[PDB]
Amino acid sequence: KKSKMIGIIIPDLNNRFYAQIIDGIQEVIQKEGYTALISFSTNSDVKKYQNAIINFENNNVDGIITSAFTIPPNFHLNTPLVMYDSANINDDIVRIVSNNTKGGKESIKLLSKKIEKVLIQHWPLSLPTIRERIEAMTAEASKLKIDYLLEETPENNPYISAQSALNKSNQFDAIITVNDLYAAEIIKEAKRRNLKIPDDFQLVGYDNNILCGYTSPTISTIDQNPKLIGQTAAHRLLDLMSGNNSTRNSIIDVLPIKRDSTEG
Amino acid sequence: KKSKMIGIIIPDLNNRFYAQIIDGIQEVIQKEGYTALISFSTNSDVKKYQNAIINFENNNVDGIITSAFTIPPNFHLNTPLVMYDSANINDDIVRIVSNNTKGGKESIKLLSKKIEKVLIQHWPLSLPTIRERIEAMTAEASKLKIDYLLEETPENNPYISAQSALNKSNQFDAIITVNDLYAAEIIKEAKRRNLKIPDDFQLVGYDNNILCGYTSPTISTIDQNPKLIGQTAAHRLLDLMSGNNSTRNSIIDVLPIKRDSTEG
Repeated sequence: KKSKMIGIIIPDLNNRFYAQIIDGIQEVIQKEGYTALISFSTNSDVKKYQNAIINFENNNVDGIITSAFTIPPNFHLNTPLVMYDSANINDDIVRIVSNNTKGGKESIKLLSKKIEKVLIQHWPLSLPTIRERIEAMTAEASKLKIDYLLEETPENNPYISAQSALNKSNQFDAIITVNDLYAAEIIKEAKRRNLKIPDDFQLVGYDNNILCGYTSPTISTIDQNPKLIGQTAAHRLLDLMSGNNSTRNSIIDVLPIKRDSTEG
Repeated sequence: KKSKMIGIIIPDLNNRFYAQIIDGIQEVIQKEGYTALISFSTNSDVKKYQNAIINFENNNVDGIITSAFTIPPNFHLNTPLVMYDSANINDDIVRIVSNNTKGGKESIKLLSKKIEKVLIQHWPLSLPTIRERIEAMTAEASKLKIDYLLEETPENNPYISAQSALNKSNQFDAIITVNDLYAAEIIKEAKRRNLKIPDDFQLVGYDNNILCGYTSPTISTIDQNPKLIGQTAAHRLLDLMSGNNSTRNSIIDVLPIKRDSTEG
């Protein structure tokens, strides 16, 4: 019956965000005698996700924890499953949802009351979690009468994104970008151009990656609580494996952290 | 019968070192249809390593890849095994050995010719790989007539190590510490005390973490190519699983990287 194995799918192993989610998962499941059977994805192909899930089932895992992907019409499995890094989707799958809406709202709230124009660089809005974040940003910006420009940026090139940001920086009072690595690249390019942050413009990133406290200026950001996302995914999975049929989503809080990139 | 599962033991996936080692391992084994069964260690208890190994065997894994630990007198295993993050030990266990000797030697060579006294912070020499690194450092320092002070430092406290380093920095021309995170903490503490690097003293880290290129100054360091360490561990394991009984170790080259923290 039970294998005491939990299947886990992780998309980006080198991102400390996913590293911390896995750390949260293992902390909870290993205490209960489970061992993680982990599959690393090469890309976000839904078919590959389904295939990974099928292989987990062939190995008789007792439960599965996977990063989110759009549920296809033919989706099917007979193993308890929890989806993390998900948007607040009200379907039959238990999802661990970071409060992306609060994240976006708080990103705008980190800006000075004197900010009149902000450049918002973002990943494709086709990504549900990003759409939630950006829609909340434009809503709060509108509430505060802060003009903005949305700019979709590449998903794997912080350098190019930083050039685009600096090229138009004199048109903005602040810049909000996709994550802290992208913010770090913006800081590096600003220095190449002899521009100062926050003097010439305020800067806000996302994640609260360890990098934030080591740059100059330090980076203002939003902490996504990845460890808690992981721990919660594990607890919710254990509940499903214990006969709890609830499909309610767990909403994980996000925390705004003010550093020198906004405060000076 | 084969399970097409490979047991892997690692502390976690946060640091670049372990995340990249796993990246290297998974890249090679998934290509061959294997799935990683990963046990995360909470400490360096040899007994816990042995128990983790027994659990993998009870799960019929086809091979095991683990971080290094001192082999106890009663060590016994009937499953192919490869140890990474190992010193160059000539026993019957296949080990993937980073060239710690070269790493230590090149760390001293990163210092400017003007450097006369260096503070060398290191983890306990009871750790074989660190002993190899430090012994190479003192050998090269002696060759170049550079005076030095060896200071054992905490393994889980970059902050405390940074305070110790700065409290006596006035007595040194350069400081070499355990890794780039520790180096970053030193740069941060140096800023708190209105001291500049390399101005007041040069600095060298280890690991070539992503943050090296985003700090001010950028950090000179040693890249031990963890992805290659992982890929090699997987290749050697597949060889053992193929009847190749050689127990010779694989030595992996390192690459010193000069950045602004050692610019004279």
